[PDB]
Amino acid sequence: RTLSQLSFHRVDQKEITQLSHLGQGTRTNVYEGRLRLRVVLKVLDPSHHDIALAFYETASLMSQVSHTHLAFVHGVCVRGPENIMVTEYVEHGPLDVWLRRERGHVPMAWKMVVAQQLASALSYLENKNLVHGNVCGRNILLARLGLAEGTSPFIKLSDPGVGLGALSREERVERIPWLAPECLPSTAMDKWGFGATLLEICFDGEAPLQSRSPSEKEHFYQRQHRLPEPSCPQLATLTSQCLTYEPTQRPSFRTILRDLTRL
Ligand SMILES: CO[C@@]1(c2cccc(-c3cn(C)c4cnc(NC(N)=O)cc34)n2)CCOC1
Repeated sequence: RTLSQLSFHRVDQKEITQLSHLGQGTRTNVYEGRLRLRVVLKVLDPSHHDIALAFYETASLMSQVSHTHLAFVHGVCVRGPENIMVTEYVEHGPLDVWLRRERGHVPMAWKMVVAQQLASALSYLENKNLVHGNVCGRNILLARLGLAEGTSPFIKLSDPGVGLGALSREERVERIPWLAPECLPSTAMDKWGFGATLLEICFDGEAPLQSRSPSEKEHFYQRQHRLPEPSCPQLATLTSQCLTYEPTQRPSFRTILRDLTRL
């Protein structure tokens, strides 16, 4: 343990202060903190080496990319038996939580801005041949709200947490319909994730299949059922192209981004 062949900044525990609990991610508890910067501390549960390795791989890869719409990763701290990823605090938190609270008065124009910013971030990851693997409204963080007159939203995509490759079948099923179908048993999976996230954003933060059970979610992919049409009709062609069960038929993010700018 503590791989020694990945590149990430090692944060000393004397440099971080842990403040309030914010929520949970997959096998993590996340806390507001300070880095002597306003940060978020993502404390991994006591885990087997394989899970910790997938956590450190995310930290290393997200430490070496840069983009206007990607949240910073500052490093990893080992505080006793706890691996803690130190990441950027994004002022207004997860998009899906805010959208549900503000449901009914978030205009379509606002959602198209967000879609375009997200597509831009994924276009960059595609060009670098890097998989995110956890594109969803929860992992879209709002840096600027953009509802007030003369303003516009600004989002940052959070890190994917513990790498998808290390997660259990039951955790993968919990991620339906954001999870690409081929992942239930490549950067193409993030096209599906993006498409599902557009449905979520259009539905003001309510994802399709939310009221279903794990077994029913798994059934949905098993029988290759069709996901719903978005409530922004101008996105219906785009979402249908991304939410295709065959991965090679999904369009590239260069095409997605171009199409969004014309919509
Ligand atoms: C987005 O999923 C996580 C999560 C869950 C619930 C709340 C927040 C969350 C609430 N607030 C106010 C934040 C401010 N900044 C960030 N920053 C970064 N880099 O995620 C996250 C949050 N995060 C779970 C896995 O990781 C974070």
